[PDB]
Amino acid sequence: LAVQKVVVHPLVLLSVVDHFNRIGKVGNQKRVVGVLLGSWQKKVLDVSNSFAVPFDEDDKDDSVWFLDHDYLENMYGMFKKVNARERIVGWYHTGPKLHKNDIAINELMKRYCPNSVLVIIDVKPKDLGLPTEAYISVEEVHDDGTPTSKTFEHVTSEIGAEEAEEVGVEHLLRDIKDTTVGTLSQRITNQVHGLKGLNSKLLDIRSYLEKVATGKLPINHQIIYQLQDVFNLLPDVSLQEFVKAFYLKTNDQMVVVYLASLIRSVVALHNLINNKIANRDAEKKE
Amino acid sequence: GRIKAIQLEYSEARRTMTNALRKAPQHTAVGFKQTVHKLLIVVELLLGEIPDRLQFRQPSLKRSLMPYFLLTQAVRTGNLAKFNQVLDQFGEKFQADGTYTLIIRLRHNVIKTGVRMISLSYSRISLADIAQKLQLDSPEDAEFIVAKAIRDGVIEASINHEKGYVQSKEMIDIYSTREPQLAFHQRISFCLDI
Amino acid sequence: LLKLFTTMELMRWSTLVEDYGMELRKGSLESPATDVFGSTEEGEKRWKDLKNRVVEHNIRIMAKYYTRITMKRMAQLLDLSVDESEAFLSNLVVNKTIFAKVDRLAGIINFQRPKDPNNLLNDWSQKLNSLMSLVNKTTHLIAKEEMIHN
Amino acid sequence: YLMEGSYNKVFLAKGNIPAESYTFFIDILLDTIRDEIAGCIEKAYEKILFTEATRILFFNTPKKMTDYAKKRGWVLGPNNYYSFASQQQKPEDTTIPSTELAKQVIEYARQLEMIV
Amino acid sequence: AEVKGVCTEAGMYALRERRVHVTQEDFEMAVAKVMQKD
Amino acid sequence: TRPANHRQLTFEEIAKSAKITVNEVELLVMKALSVGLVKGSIDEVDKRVHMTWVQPRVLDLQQIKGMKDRLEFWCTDVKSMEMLVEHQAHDILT
Amino acid sequence: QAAELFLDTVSTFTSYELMDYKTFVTYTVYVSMIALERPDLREKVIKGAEILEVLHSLPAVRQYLFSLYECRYSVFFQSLAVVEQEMKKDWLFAPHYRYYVREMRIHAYSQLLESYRSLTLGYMAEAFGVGVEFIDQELSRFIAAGRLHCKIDKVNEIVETNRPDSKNWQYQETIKKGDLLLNRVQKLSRVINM
Amino acid sequence: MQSGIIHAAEEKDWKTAYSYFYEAFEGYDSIDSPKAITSLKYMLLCKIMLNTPEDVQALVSGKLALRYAGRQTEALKCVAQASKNRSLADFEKALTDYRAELRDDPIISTHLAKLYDNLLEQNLIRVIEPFSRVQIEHISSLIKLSKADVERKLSQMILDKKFHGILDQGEGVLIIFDEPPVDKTYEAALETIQNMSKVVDSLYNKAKKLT
Amino acid sequence: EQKMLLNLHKKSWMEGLTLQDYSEHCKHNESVVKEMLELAKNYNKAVEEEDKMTPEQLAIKNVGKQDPKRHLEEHVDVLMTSNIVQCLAAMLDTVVFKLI
Repeated sequence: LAVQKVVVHPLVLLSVVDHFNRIGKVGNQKRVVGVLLGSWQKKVLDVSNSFAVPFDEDDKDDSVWFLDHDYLENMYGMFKKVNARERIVGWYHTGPKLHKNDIAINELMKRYCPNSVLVIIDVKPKDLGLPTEAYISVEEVHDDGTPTSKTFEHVTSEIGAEEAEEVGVEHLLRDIKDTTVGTLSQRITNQVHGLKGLNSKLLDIRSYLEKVATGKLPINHQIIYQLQDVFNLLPDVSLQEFVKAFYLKTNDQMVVVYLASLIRSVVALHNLINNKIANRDAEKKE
Repeated sequence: GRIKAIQLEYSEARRTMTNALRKAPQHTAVGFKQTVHKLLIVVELLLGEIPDRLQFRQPSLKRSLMPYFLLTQAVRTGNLAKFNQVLDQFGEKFQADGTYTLIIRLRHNVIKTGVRMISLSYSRISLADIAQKLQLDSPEDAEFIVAKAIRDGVIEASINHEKGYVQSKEMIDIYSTREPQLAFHQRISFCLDI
Repeated sequence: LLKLFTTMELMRWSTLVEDYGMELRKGSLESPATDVFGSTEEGEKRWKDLKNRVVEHNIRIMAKYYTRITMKRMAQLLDLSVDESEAFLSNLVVNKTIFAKVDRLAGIINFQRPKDPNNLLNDWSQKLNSLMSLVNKTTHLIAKEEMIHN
Repeated sequence: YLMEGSYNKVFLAKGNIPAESYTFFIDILLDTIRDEIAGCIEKAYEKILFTEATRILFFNTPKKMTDYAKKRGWVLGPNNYYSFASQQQKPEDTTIPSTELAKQVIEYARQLEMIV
Repeated sequence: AEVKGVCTEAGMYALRERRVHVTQEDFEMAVAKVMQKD
Repeated sequence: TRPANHRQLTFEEIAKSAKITVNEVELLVMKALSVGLVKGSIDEVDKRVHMTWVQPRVLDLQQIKGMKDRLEFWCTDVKSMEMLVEHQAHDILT
Repeated sequence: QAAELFLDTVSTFTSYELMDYKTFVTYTVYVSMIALERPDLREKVIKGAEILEVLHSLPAVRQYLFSLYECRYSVFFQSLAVVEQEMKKDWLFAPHYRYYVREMRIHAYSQLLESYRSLTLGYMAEAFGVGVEFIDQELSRFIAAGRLHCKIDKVNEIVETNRPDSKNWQYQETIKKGDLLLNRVQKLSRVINM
Repeated sequence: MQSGIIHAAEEKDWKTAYSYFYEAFEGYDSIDSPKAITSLKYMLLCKIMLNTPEDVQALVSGKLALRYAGRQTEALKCVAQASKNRSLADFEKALTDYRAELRDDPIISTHLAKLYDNLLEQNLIRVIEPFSRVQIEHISSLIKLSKADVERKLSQMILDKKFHGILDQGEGVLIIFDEPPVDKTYEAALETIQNMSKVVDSLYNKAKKLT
Repeated sequence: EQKMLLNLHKKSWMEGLTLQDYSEHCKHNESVVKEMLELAKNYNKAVEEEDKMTPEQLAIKNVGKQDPKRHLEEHVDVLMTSNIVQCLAAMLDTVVFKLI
């Protein structure tokens, strides 16, 4: 598509959290909507700044909703004056999930940026996933004969920071971020998080299939098509060829680990030699 | 280690005797070194492994380990006649050394190694030829001897009673198994321990 | 005819002659034939090269789909004799055009290369990477269904 | 003889016992050998003939095979051949011990990081 | 110096023939070049 | 119909189920492979066809229920190792 | 290492205080046949102009060298016996005269079996001018030692060659040579503590 | 020119022999000598004996060699084509069409026996390349030589490690093997163990002397 | 806000289970082990040199010259995490992604 990846900077996250807090203070809000500002680099978006815009929606009817687009233009001229390289690249809303009227709001957002990217920034601190979920409006041409509709296609999101933005973040995370853990421990924690993330994704599919079985939602026939590919891609680890290759590759890495451990032990012995020489020399003169 | 050796716990005996040599004095206690070396050689032969050739080269151990050096040579060839010749020659020395009982148990090990090379060298070997190579009494006795070796995992082979030969199994690619990982694991974990 | 050399399927040389041979060599009064496969010496050489391209296209098709085929089956499918088809395959193998190992005693052609352990695990790894992306993509597809039907 | 596998000499040891008191313990030991040597046959022999095992099992009466066969559960074949096809239960290299492997490699990371 | 230069030129002739060891011909060709030519 | 472990169709099964000559089985697989209906390969020497992928099809509620049951075992396996790595590497886990 | 160093100085030899040039070339040929592969032997020794000139005056050494290269195994074995006695009386080669001749016999057996899928015991015996039993004992000893990649079918007297991968041979040395390293590390830590 | 001839006669490296013929060609070419074509012949012969027949066509196409384009250049260009195609039949056809220009030249004639042997290896390798297990009689038919000659050469090729395979005398089949390359990681690991063992020896002297 | 900023550089769950390319992993295994071959050879020289060398040059002589011991540790540390993570990830993916 037109966007390969969306990079959301920590300033946007803090601005979105603050935006939800200040308006949420005066009145209980389902969500707050703002405008995302950033630059374009190849096909990866670089969302770096955002400002709040007035917004309200009636819960009963998705059709009734107001976005102060005159405020949107007025505030853009502010940010363009300070930073001309930050242009409107989409919008954001803090609702935990997508809303039915989001495709309607995007059309209002689309006239300022034709390839508008909606990034859902969850204020609630989710334990596993990233708070940002980037979407883009595309034309889903169905093969069932149903007329083409406007749907949000998910775009991979990543939280990256500018050099100066990273400097402030580490200042704010100085006490709680524990950098003493080694690289090897960090990767294993990533693997544990990968297992947790995969498990959560699989429960979401299982929950969807459970509701489909009991009739809560009908058969999509695109998820089921996708699901057959998922289970078909499940490799058979019991094949003799794969097992022999796995054993052959595992033993190849083990000897390198063995060589590295062998070098480590004697280097450790060299350090112990120097320590005892230093200790013996120090006590001899004293 | 001597206790474990008598109780047929050779694997744990070898670890302690090897450890005993390490913690022995580096320049003195020669007599202790000779006693442990003599017992470690038998335990190593009893376990089916091989004694280190270097220990027979030392000036102090050369005279003492010579009867055991000839014993190791006899066990290595897997020949009963060569093993027995050492017994009728160094029997009194082993008795005066307190190791005669463990040498007697080496007769089963001499059979074990000799069968192992027969399977390792011959794809299909007649039972009569096995008896000749192991200097057994008759091919029918070698029939049970090889049969127990197959069930014990000593050699992977099969016996054709009607034809009268033993067919050794095709050697499997050992690197495509978990054995290299297991050998490395006991070596990797020891390096990390140091 | 051009579509036939585009389709990823076997084409029989005999079928080509009885379906397009007249329209290419002699042609028709309504649509005159080009000098490409004329009756001259140059045209005859180009006709033979057309047969070479047909059997080369067939071996190319025969290498993508088959893992093991018989020399007897290849010769039948190439509209060639056993020796000619083996000679034609051998030339392609030498020129590194198509990988093929011929077990002439068993009459077996082996189109699959010796599988490296790295290749086996990389294919396994690529399956997991596509599987994980499909799982993520399925979840987003599930999310849209929840929004519309809630 | 028992440890080396000379099962034929174990039976011959009955005749040459040092004293008449020795007879009892021979009988108990001989029952163990009979089950043991049959265990050798299943893993060593892929196929043996019915009376070919008579001198192997040291059975006098051929009927004494029949009751022992069903106790051992030996499948008698049409050609008087005992088929011992049981090596298919290999060490099961078909399965990679991922859990055991993952436990070991994790322990290496512990010895590299948990030290501090 | 001329004798020393003859040896150095002798090694050059081995390099010109991509040889590792200097042969007697190389010394003779070096003598002709250093003395007669120069 | 067949599971992923037993997707090695012989030439006879394809010939019998499609009412075609065994010699015509080979051309049939080409059309399926070329068009994209199935993914796989043909082993002419062994007269077996190694299908690895099929076009996804419309599935009934019962088939979806069986699919969900497969996720139950899949989720259990992922959770089991998640606890295994967490328990074994608890000291070094960040 | 001896073959590599000798071959670099086969055209620059001036160390006459150690040996005569003919003796140097004789040793250079000897170490080359045991340490060089067949392609390296042809380029350096067989086609070496410096060695070939000297070999004109040493017919026995040239006969010994060319018999193995030209696959005259009966000739080579006769020359190998001659080299044995020369090596036994040499103060440099005396400790290794048993090792070299054993290794040379392994080279000849492997070279004959390298190009053939299977050879009968009689053909091997005829080629080397020895009996069938001698080939049987020699091949069985070397196969059991892991030096020959073949197995003997004594029932039919056929020797079937194998092709074990270099990975297995590389794995065993890492286990072997790595173990030697570990004992030094293990023993060095023992000296450190006390 | 004479320096190259003796250098080629003593079967030394042909790169130096080519260089001497190269300078001999330029000197003869500059003065417009009838002998420049003769030096042109041996310049191409050296390239063929260097197992680089592709350079022969480039040399003849050069501006200096365009003037000498004739039967002598044709004789070696076609022989280089035989080596380039690894065809022994072309070599005999080349040796017949240009027998006067090839078999009668004393310098070329003495090296034809070695060229025949060199091309036999290349043609044999080309013949058995598309095979994994092939009858010797089929190799003999394709190579147009005797079965015994093919079998003897193949065994000698196996011994020389020119190709990986074994000879089955019982069935007359050559089994070509797709060997894997040696694992340099294990090779580097083995030398690292050897090199790092010397470190322990160095640490041993440091341990005992200072304690 | 502090938890929100913790999502910076938080790697996706796909990356944790993603296995590195085995061709490049083996080449990296190959190259680094070859690097220790030279470093070990230089490491031996460093041990003898420092024995006969004055305590004023324990560090001055180390300026401008590479330390084989320091680079050997870095290569060992890099290789140990590269192979252990690849092995563990391969083992986890064996049961997590299983056909049965």
